[PDB]
Amino acid sequence: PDETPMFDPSLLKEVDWSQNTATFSPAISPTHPGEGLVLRPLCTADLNRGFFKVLGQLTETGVVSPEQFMKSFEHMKKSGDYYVTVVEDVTLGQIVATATLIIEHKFIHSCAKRGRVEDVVVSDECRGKQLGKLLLSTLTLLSKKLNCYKITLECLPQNVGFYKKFGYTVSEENYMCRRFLK
Amino acid sequence: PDETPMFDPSLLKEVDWSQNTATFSPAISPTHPGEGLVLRPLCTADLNRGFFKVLGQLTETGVVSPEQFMKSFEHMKKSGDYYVTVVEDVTLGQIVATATLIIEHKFIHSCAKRGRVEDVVVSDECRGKQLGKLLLSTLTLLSKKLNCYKITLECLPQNVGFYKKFGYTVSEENYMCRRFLK
Repeated sequence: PDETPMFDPSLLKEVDWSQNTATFSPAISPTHPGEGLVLRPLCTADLNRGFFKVLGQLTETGVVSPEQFMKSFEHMKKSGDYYVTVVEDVTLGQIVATATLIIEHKFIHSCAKRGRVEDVVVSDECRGKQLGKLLLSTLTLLSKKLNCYKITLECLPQNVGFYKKFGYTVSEENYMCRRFLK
Repeated sequence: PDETPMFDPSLLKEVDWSQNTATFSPAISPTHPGEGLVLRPLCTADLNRGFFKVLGQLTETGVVSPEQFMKSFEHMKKSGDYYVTVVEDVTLGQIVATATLIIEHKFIHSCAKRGRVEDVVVSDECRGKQLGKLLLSTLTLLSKKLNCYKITLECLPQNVGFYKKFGYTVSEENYMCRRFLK
């Protein structure tokens, strides 16, 4: 378990924030998430930084073993297709938000990449920090930078408005789903 | 460009075909797709068995390079996460249908895998040969055996009756989208 990021952190700091289409108030950015905050890729030491306690808020996982974490991490890391991003409160040394960008590869559209935004969560006692908006914008604009032809996500109809702020529109296509688990 | 399949063909035959819920008249299978038809992993040779001709029936496939193709294929094969499956018409040597199962890795649900179905297309002269149904049942069931806790896809509302066949249900969730290319 080390500090080695999943992707090159230059990728985040080189994102053109002028291209952000959402209302920030106060105006924050990836470079300046807020007092005592760092927006960065996930690394292996984040295991001990309450990363699962932030994910698990969204949905109760089972005890993921350290070994299991590093395998998942490494496969994701050297795929080049996962951009698991985290906000750290440095003053407490804990993770306080996370969101994932997945690059999918296709053959259609000149062998193009499309993005998927997955697993956007912000810690319960850490609302009003705009880290949801912040991660969404960052991750959205990160996919453009990675030259995705498009980027998609699922949301509840109630938050359908929250996402229009990032350039997203409601597709006429339905999301369809089959559970094997439960 | 050679016959090297993207994943193990074994994976296809080991799909528990007794678990298919969809109707087939006549009863066709991963082993018996029809007279003169084989169901297999994509391989690089497929380039000139008109793979891109079929995909062209799904969506614009700009000037695609044999090399840009070969590279993309390799990355998908190297990940172990891409299951681009095709039907060759072994007699006429052409691909006549494709669909892809992408395996997606999580940290949630005890570092679970979920699957997506993408890029389902049947050549415009393979109607009545039941290939849509077959591909969609095969990968849905392949995802089960690969241990996906769920599998999902996106379709027009009018295509809904079709995917229910394999026990997909419409989600309560909006599918939202940003296009970068136009």
